[PDB]
Amino acid sequence: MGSSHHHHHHSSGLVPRGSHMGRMVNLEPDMTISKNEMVKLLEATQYRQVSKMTRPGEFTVQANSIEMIRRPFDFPDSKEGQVRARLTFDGDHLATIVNMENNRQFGFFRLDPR
Repeated sequence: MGSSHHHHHHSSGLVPRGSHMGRMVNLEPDMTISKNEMVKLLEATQYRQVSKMTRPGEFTVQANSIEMIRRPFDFPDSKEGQVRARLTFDGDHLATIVNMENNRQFGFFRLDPR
């Protein structure tokens, strides 16, 4: 058990408010994204937010960004080494991504949804 955030009140009959799944992965700065869009990124890095992360298959969603560590994934379209990426929101919408190792700018971080 690590970073166990409780208070999971399921919306039994989520008719109002609208659809809120969001599941979207294509990291491309100046995109309008959420923990719920990147959620898939997070399901992709197969992780859940941490106070602090560093291992393959993590991320952090806390303040202005959704960070991440690409665990080795065996996808035909995506199979590489680990990367710490900084998905920084202009508040509501992702503005930039930064390679947290070099602190260089992104503008492409592509995942393979699943």
